[PDB]
Amino acid sequence: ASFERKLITRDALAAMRASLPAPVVFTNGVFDILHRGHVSYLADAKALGACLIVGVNSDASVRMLGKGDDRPINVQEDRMALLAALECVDWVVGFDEKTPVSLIEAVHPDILVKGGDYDMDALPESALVRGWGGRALAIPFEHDRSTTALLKKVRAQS
Amino acid sequence: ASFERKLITRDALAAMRASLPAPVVFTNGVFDILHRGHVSYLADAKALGACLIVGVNSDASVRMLGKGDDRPINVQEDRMALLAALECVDWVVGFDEKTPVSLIEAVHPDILVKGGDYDMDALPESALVRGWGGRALAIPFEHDRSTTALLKKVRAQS
Repeated sequence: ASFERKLITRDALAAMRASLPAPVVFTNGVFDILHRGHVSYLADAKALGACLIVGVNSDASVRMLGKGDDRPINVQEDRMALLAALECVDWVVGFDEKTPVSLIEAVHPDILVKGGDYDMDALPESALVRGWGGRALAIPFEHDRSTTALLKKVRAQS
Repeated sequence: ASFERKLITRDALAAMRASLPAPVVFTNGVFDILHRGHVSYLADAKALGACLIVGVNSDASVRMLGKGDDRPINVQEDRMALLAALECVDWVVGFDEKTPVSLIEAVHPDILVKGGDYDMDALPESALVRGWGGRALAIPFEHDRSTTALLKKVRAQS
């Protein structure tokens, strides 16, 4: 229950914003079932900055899109709790709207990241963040990294 | 990528054992699809000691027991990576034998913990761990309903 210290409300995160370590990194998603691409990317996003905030679609909100799952099999509190259990995540915030734009406006990240192959120029939130001089970028889900090759290289040795 | 520092082989962990913070806590499982009960359980296991090590059954190992489904949805390295990403987990080791008995022999944990109401006296590793002055105990673990589980597996497959 200790990782639950990361679950926070938009209002509380807004009050705390000024005291967060720069650069503040933001990402959002449904995160219905965590897989390795999710955590690999959650870790790299953390590595870009000093602080990582994850926005999580409410159950109603998730119902707003036809892209992914209309109805997530895990309730928003459970999806958020899993994220909070992660070493690389600092803060987990839910949002109800269909897009994370007003959440992002409130949070004011220095860096916005998306996991997957997504044209960042087609995203409203990219424009929002770049609008005040921040950065927006897509981090691929599974890519061959130097840190991976190395650590496992280490594994064979045994 | 940083989290992968936790994936290690039995031999290297055994050599490193003496310098780990005592008491060393051990638990093992398949951990196919993580849910909130898993992470709640792993945090409670961590709170029992100063260091947490997770034994992860190999695909092959999973084929030999009647727990859950005969086959897993995620390969061993993905299941181990998911666990290693958890804040509360310190070391993730994969074993190939039917049970974790030999691994526990090599690791020498000071505390063996299982989730659920399980007669610990019926486990060989309990006697083993108690035999060298360690502890073995069960702590409550919340399982997800079979339906949700079946829906989860399906989702994974998709």
